[PDB]
Amino acid sequence: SYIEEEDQRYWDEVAAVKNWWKDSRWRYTKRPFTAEQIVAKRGNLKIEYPSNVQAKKLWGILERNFKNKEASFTYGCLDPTMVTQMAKYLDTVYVSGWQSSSTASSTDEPSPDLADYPMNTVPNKVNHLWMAQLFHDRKQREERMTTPKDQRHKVANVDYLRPIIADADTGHGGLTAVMKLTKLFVERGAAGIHIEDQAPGTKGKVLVPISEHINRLVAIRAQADIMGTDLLAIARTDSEAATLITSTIDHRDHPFIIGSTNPDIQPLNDLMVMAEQAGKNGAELQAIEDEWLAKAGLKLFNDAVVDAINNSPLPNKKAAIEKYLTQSKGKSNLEARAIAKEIAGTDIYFDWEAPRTREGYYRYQGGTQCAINRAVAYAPFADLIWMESKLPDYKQAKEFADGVHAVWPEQKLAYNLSPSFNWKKAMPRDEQETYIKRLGALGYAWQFITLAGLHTTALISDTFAKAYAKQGMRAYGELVQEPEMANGVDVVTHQKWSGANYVDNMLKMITGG
Amino acid sequence: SYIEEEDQRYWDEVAAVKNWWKDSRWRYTKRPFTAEQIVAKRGNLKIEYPSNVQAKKLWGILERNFKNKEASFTYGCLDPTMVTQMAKYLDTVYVSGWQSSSTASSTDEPSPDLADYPMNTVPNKVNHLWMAQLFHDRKQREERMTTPKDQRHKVANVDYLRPIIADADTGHGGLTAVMKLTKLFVERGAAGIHIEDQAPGTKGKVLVPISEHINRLVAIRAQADIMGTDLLAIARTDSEAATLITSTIDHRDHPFIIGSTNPDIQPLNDLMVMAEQAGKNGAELQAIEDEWLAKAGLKLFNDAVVDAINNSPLPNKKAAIEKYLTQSKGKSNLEARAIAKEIAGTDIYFDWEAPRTREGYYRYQGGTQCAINRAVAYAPFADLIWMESKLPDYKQAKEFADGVHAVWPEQKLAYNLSPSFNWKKAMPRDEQETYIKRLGALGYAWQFITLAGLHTTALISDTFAKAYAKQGMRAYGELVQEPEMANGVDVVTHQKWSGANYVDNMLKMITGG
Amino acid sequence: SYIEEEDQRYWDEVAAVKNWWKDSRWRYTKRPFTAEQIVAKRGNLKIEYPSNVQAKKLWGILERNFKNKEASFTYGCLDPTMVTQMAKYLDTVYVSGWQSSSTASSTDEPSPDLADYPMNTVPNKVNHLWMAQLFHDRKQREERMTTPKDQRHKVANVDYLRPIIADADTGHGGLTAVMKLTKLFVERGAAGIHIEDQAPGTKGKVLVPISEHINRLVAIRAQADIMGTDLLAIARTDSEAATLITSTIDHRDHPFIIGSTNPDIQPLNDLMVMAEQAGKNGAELQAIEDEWLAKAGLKLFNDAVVDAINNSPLPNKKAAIEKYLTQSKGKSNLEARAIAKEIAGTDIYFDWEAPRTREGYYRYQGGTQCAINRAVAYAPFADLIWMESKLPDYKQAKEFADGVHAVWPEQKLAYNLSPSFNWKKAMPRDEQETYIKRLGALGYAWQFITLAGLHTTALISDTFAKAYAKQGMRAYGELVQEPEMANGVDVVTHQKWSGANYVDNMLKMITGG
Repeated sequence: SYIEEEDQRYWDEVAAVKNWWKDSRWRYTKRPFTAEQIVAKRGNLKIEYPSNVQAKKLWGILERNFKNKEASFTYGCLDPTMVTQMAKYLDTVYVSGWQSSSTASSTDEPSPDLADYPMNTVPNKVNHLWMAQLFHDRKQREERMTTPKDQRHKVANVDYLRPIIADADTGHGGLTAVMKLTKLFVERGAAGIHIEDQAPGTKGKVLVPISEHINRLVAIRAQADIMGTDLLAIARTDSEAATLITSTIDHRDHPFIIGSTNPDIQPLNDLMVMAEQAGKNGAELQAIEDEWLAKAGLKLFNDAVVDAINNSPLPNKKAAIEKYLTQSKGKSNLEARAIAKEIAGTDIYFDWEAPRTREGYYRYQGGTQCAINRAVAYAPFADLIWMESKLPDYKQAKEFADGVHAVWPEQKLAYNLSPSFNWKKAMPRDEQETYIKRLGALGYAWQFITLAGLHTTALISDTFAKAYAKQGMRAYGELVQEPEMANGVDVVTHQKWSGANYVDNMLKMITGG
Repeated sequence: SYIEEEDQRYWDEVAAVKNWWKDSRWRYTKRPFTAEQIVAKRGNLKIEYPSNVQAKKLWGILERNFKNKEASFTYGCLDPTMVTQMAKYLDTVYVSGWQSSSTASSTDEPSPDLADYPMNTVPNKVNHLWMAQLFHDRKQREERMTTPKDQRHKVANVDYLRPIIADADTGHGGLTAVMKLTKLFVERGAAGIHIEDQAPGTKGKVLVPISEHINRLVAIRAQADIMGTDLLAIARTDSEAATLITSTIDHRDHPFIIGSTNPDIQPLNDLMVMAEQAGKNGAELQAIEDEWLAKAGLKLFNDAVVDAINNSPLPNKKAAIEKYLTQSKGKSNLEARAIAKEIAGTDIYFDWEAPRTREGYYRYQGGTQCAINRAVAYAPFADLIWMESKLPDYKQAKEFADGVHAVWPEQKLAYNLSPSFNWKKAMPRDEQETYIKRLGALGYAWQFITLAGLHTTALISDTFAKAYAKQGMRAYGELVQEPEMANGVDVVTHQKWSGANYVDNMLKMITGG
Repeated sequence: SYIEEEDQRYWDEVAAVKNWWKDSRWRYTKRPFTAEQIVAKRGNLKIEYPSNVQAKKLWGILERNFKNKEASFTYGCLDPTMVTQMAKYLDTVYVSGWQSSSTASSTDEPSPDLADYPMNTVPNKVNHLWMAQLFHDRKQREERMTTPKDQRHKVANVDYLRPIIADADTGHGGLTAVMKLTKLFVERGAAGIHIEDQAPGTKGKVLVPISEHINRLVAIRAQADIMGTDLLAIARTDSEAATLITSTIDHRDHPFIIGSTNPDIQPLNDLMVMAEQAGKNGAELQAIEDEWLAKAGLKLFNDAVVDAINNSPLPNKKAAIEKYLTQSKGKSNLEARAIAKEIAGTDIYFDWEAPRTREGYYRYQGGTQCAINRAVAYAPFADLIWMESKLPDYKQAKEFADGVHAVWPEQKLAYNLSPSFNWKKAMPRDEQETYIKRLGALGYAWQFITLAGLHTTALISDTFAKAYAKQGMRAYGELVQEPEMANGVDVVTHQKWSGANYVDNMLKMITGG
């Protein structure tokens, strides 16, 4: 009988996933799998994750911004003391892998920004702040509740539960790794996570095929789905600086890979290789590489093929170029290669493997075009898109926005505010106070200053410890105290803030009796 | 043959512990056990802990101060970014259990200052900073070494390896727990640790017998000894605020326990107890306790016994009191009780159990006298002594210093600088800049501002996030940037500081070839 | 408006705790606090813990046993491979602190049975198995679901979700520590936890006042209540072997503390103390202690007072003794002391402090009487009671059962099966096969063989590694293989069991498309 009992259950569990899938949340999400399959990877005990609740907040806050064409910003929170003041003012909290690389490795061994730290490192950072959020919410709700309704109106009401967003890196591995990383993240109170299109352990960026990454975002959703959570996926793309790619394999990456056009020169490897056999220090090598590249004349086929026309006694160029250009939109290389000849008449030479690196990587042409190119593909399996940008440039930002909005006019985008750019000496005050407001009107719903915490911190510690070493207790008072009091910092009141009355009344509660 | 082989080994290992025990380090340390026994708890594989090296630094720096009658200060470091700037200026690093209670629980569940967090919590904080110290020492030593000797003179030479001192709490348990906690601490790069005389899990302080704690310090040394490290033990004492004690048991705690002198009133328990049976909310209870205590007339025997004299038609009081006072110095209660009568003629009434608490604790009289009393006992099995002080008071500090220096003129003391006291509005600028210098001349070799990090942090985050929420990118630049640059903060240079060139050259090293 | 909004919420949250408190689960639980207070320690985000679901299973299975007067047993599971086979046959899983002390310390430093390891050690053991339970439930449910209903009837249906019970030790600290430990435990899938009446860090057992421990059980319930879970509390008691107690303080512990009756001998301390000052190695001390105790004539007042009668030319003893005996049932010592005289006529001498230990502990009289004495008190704030027993003794077990059943006829008890007793050579086969069945009829609903895993393991590894070192690959096959196959062990099929098809179909699910 269990069988008939058992199956119905499966079947009703299914009809529940799907009905869910009907949500306004999913209006833009494309699922390449079925409830039937999702529901089959599920066990007999349904666990409800509380981060889900947070995710529903984000969705909520991110969807008002777009419509209102406004943004919400934040910055990388380093610690609980921090997550604490931030809440008074900002509505999200961001967790950076750069920061955690420098202050939070589960193995406690620090490093420059590389995801050579263990997977859980960031998830763990999320738990770190999530737990304290819930904790400072109990402290406060206690305090309020043990206060005369007629007098609460005066008590604080800081919203400590501000949804968190975390750096998911590359996915820290393969398709399965990605899913584990997701679960971890959905276990420690993450409202949303983000993944890049870089190749794992390559740090001139080395990108990955479009398909592969479309595969991550999907695996990220398959999990969320099993765990039944509305997690926000966020797709970042490293094109605007990328210089390499791992495989010719993706049809859509062809217009962007650099081949060689000197059929008279050796492919690099053997040359480099030989030099390795037969001397050539380190440099020589680099030397020999620098020349070898300045000779090989590299371009993007489409360019090659165009060059070709322009040097042919062929008449009516434009008509030509166009045809080629026009006809070939979206086709494979092997293809374009065909149209080429038919058009031009000869066989343009093009070799995109003689340029490959020591590790066998391909020359790739990064850039806004590259960015929007992937972005647009990513767009269906992602909540927001982020074209990580080297410098705060409004035009680049408008193009990109604009570039993406053509295919998908309802896309939400996120932007990372330059911590390196010299904001004060590189743009007028007005241009500074509104920079975010502005991008926001382009549909940049979420923004953040990645390394803001590391800095605010570093700054203050150098200042203090310095004076301190100079004036002793005077500095504390001057630099530290008056301001604290003067500004009304929570923390000012030591113990209370720690959660003293809370514990207090607690024992009185038990001890009571 | 192994046997004869085996034994000699033991015996030579012994002669090595002892010879070590000869060190100038141990000139003031009293070992109630033998190399023979220490060396028996050791295994066949000798592990050399690198924290030992740090401890030898402290010893070194702490012993110059005393002789020079100067001090070194610090404050509670919260994180690696922090341990980083601090080093430029301060020569030690301190790790507080109050801070870690609020930002670093191995279980990630925060709390007010109680050691209800797991044992490793702080040890782990030590590893946290220790690892990064070694790391920023490699980064820097690399950089220097790959620089023309003729030009290093310009490169930085920050000493990142500044010895760490950690809050060991109570010992987080019993005698064995104490030893485990020690090992953990000696495993993660601790130069010195400190233990208090409070009872574990009682938070009006509840103290512990003098003997018990003399037992911790000893267990702390037994371990250090097995692990063969020069760890610095630091004994703190909670007398100046203590109000309870766990057992009449220690002979030396008698002069300090409060008994009752109203043979006409019930002991509290039953009364409280009954009230528990027969109604009396919560208050009543407290009420009934407040009265019961204001009636029972409590004092310290010696006082009682003195009172007694003063109300006797007995002539020649002073002669009397004195005798009693004089004769009894150091004796047990049961004893004094004897002298009493013989002297006075009656049986003074004194009951130190009718006042005991719900949990069976004894009324105890905290205070400087109490402090120096224990301190002086602790003095033989400890490196420094710390009479944790509520308020920055120079007279209290001189007495205590002075109080301890009588028995032991060569004692090193540590002092905790008040984070709560309103330094700026409570003492003249001169009185502020020298406060430490001064205590230092009393032999307060190590000083620190316990909750300095939490604050410097909190402060800065409220300030930033606030403006930020107001002026966007303008704030970063204004509050954050210019200063950073303006002041020359390490961190300013993002990546370099992360350890980028280091990793860089590393791969070039391998990849090299 | 929020205020009026805010308050109602509190008030409806309250009416929900209480209504819950109405459950058949709580029919025997006594709450010395209010929903009003519980609900005030709660935050604004309700987290539903999935262990709760497990607890509802236990309740369920434990309440059928009692009524049916049957039992369910288990033993200490060491690992996930283990939790795995156990499920095929047993219906609960137990986690021992003795085992985890020897194989699972969060700091990885092993030790004999002492809770000197960090708090989370066991909670963590629970997560360890809980996670894998859910995991082997997904693997299996997948497999079944991707199988023709007409053919599932053949597929396995092992219930991997068997409720877990964990050793909570003493509470690893004070009242707050207890609550943290509880939360941890309720976070990692614990169905029930157990706490003892020993004093933390004393390992001849050193007990704790009845009140203190009644305080733990309560704190354990206060938490469960906030976290809103039906956790099962289980009170263990160390009387039958106890030899000490920390404070005279509990009224009900009086009938059990041993005082002295030789008004002519010194209290121990000073004597021991002196000997410490003035020589007396280690032994002497022990010597001097052994004599000092054999002279001091110790008994339990009530005995003393009785002795007294029997040596009085007082006529009509029985009438006397009785009166005393009868009248005094339940009274304090100070009290009994009163009745005494009035009855007898003299002042019986009795001093229960001259016997106290070096650490100030009291002589206490362990034993079944002691056991039932506490048990009966614990009974109101606990789910099951466990009088930890040295040896499998049915009479002791019937008395105890019986002893407890008088006050509370509906009490559930747990019993720990002796791993040390020589079962095979100490009792007839019949007496062995039914031992559990039998206790079960006394109302011993849950039973377990504490160190069963450690053993089954140890056994097998010595056997294998031995032969192995002797016959190489032959042993594997002989000792290991055939049996595995011969018996049909899950694990036999390597990968499948690992969760291979599960992952497989997973990628096919994504990769699919």
